[PDB]
Amino acid sequence: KVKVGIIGGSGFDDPNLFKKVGVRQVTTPFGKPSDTLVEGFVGDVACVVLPRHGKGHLIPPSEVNYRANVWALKDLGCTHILATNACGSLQEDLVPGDFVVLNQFMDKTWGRENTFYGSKPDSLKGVLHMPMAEPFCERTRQILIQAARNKSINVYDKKTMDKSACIHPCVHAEGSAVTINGPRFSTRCESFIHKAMGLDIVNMTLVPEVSLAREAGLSYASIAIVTDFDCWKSEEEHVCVDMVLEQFRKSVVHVREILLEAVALIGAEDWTKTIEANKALVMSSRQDL
Amino acid sequence: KVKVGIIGGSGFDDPNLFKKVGVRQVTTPFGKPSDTLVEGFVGDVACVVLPRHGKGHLIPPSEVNYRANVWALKDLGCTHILATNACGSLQEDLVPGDFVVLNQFMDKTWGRENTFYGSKPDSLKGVLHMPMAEPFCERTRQILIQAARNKSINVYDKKTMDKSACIHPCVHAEGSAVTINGPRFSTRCESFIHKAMGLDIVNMTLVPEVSLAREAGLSYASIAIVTDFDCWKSEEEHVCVDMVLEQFRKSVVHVREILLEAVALIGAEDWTKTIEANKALVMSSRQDLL
Amino acid sequence: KVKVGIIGGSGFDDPNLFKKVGVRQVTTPFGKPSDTLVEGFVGDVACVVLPRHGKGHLIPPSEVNYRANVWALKDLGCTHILATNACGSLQEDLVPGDFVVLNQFMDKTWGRENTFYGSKPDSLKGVLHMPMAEPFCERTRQILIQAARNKSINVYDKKTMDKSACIHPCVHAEGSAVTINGPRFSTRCESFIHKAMGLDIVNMTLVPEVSLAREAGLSYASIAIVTDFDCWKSEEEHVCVDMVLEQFRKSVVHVREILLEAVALIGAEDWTKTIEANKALVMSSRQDL
Ligand SMILES: Nc1ncnc2[nH]cnc12
Ligand SMILES: Nc1ncnc2[nH]cnc12
Ligand SMILES: Nc1ncnc2[nH]cnc12
Repeated sequence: KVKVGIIGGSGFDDPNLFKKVGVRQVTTPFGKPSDTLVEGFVGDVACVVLPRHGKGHLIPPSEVNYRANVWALKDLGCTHILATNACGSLQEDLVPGDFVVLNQFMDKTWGRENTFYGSKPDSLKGVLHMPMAEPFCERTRQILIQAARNKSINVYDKKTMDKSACIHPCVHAEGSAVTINGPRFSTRCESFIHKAMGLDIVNMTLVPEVSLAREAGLSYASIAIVTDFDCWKSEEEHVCVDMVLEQFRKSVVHVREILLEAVALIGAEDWTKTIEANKALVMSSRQDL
Repeated sequence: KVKVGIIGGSGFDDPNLFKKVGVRQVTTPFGKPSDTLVEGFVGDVACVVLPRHGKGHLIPPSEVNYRANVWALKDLGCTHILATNACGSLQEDLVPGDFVVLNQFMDKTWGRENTFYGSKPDSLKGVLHMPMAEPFCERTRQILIQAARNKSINVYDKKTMDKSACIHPCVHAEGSAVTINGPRFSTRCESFIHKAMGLDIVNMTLVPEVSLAREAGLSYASIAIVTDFDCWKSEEEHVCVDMVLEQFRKSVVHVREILLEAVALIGAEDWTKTIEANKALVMSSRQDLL
Repeated sequence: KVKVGIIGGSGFDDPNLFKKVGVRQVTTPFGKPSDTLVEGFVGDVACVVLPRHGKGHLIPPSEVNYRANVWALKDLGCTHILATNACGSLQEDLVPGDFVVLNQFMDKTWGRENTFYGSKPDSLKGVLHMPMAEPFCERTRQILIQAARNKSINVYDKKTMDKSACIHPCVHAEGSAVTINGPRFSTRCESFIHKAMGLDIVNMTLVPEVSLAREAGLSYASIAIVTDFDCWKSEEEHVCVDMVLEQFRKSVVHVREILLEAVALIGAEDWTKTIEANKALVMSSRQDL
């Protein structure tokens, strides 16, 4: 029994992926979600849509209640979460218009509530140390990639394909993301430092959303939308809000295609053991037990 | 017309740049500034002076209300902000006594209020994503450098001069700064890591002051005072409070000379377009309005 | 007169080093310590034991009241603190079972109270900028190392020895630690990034414990217990709670042996000048004065 939650970020404040059947305003032990949750179906698969920054985009990346958002989806019966993340490219072969199915990240966030467990009154009791070597649900990752293939969107795998075979616009089959706290964009100094470390893209919204999803025993995968080259290139042109929004509008049609096709693909498989494994991993990470 | 705000940090708790014409204690949407603001004139140019840590230096770098300080300067009508920052050198050619007109930074601060905008009652409403590729006002940067030339202080530009032209004490025409949260100084491990990343100096007070200045639509430039070699050199001697204060007292006369001349140079030019551009950049970065 | 406090972390919530002669529950100007402080003797040397995470390990690394723990030990009259820290290795020469007498660290923590001094009501008045070039008490470090020698445990000093002399299990005479906030473990991306920076181990509990100890004028030394290779090696296996606890159980007998000998060796020497130097360093770091 699968149900897919969808979290839309920058340039995707109103995903609008289906005819809305119902609307839930929920509360969690960790506070209220960013907005009301919109429910509907993709085929026979139940689906929930939630704007990360609220309908009017009034909530900045660092102030988003990631716990409430993830836990609200969990309470509504979601087994999977597909998320969108606008980003800047730190590499030549990743160009505006491309998408990246992330498989790795580096965390530079702070001051965000990043765990459901702890000793404070507003947390679940216990100490939870989750393994995060491969922080995403690999099965869900491959579904996003396969969804791109089915909708005739180019896929580039750096490990099996030459760079001359990278056909833009394309969905990159892997990549690492540095997550900064924001709300400001990076300096040129920080950009080149991130490049030197071999990172692929830079964003503000991936962490702790990906971490909390695993804590919730949910299968999570991110589709990163490349909207710019950050600021490591020429003055014409470095990243700004207008640039991010402009490119995202150009790419949003392919984003909806991939997501809708992904939800259908997830509902076409059995996830019994994977869900078992997701829950068992959480229990085995409790050190207080 | 222009009005230049001046913020003094470590070793500069009492700038004393002029005779006070007025004295102001203001409230701000983000709290109280570090201390009373001092109003006056440098020649015919209006100025406002504000110590970053208070006159008694009781407020540590991580607890300074950068929001209130910058916003207070904005409300009083400041168009520019000149700021001083004590720092340790991570490079051979930057030695104690030198100064750096920074052009870049890397942020390693945390737990500081770094933006005026958000969804909390403690902030203005909206979501602001400012560009920070070149985080300083370039025109104001060049004025600091020119001010040093006018006061017969050596100026070293690594991009146009050979290393032989690096004569100390000198003002470096460019440089990057890593801003650590403090209050402790860095370990040797951290020092060499910052050094390997290619950073020029390390400080505790630059960020988020520079970021907030741009958010407020102000032209901001920093002059960093190199007081030590951090701790990547010999045990005699590694950075400590006494070392920092000792060098800063030796360097404070050149600092005041540069600032006063810079204020005069600012008042000699027209800034209508730059100020317009600064303000328009704010509104164009409001994603909630877009 | 010396008094050695011992802070036990992961895999060492119950050090059990001596017969309980007394117990203190205290309230400190910065709040309550993690647990009751147990008092006794190692030979003729006064000793105090305090579990960093509480007896039931209910307090996560980021929520530990390091200020209260250190200050409570200071108020009992402790002159020294010996601490244990579970960690993952980032380098080939450091394998599970090895111990490391740390001499350096890189801080990547956030949201932790890392100083006793400030302008907030819950802090001591003043501005304290402590030198931290070599953050540990060197005399106390050498005692930990000598304690290992006394117990016929291999000691590997990479500065005076060859790579062929690195015989496992061994106590490394030096090492650098990156301290992450947790509670999650690192991603492979982060693991390789830390590795490329030349760091030896990764942990969650060293900072700000070491920093506050120096602020309090106490001699502090950490012995790190390598329980895994983090996640930069083979998929079978990467770090998890079960792996950490399993290896620590295999090492705990030797950890206790070293600590007991260390406490005795401390009490056998005169620390009058060192103690004065510890106090003087704090006073010289007050910028407000
Ligand atoms: N360059 C960038 N940095 C951070 N977040 C972004 N979102 C889109 N582009 C971005
Ligand atoms: N080495 C240093 N690190 C941080 N802040 C400083 N201020 C002066 N010297 C410094
Ligand atoms: N790999 C690891 N990372 C962080 N803390 C740890 N404690 C034990 N192993 C660890």
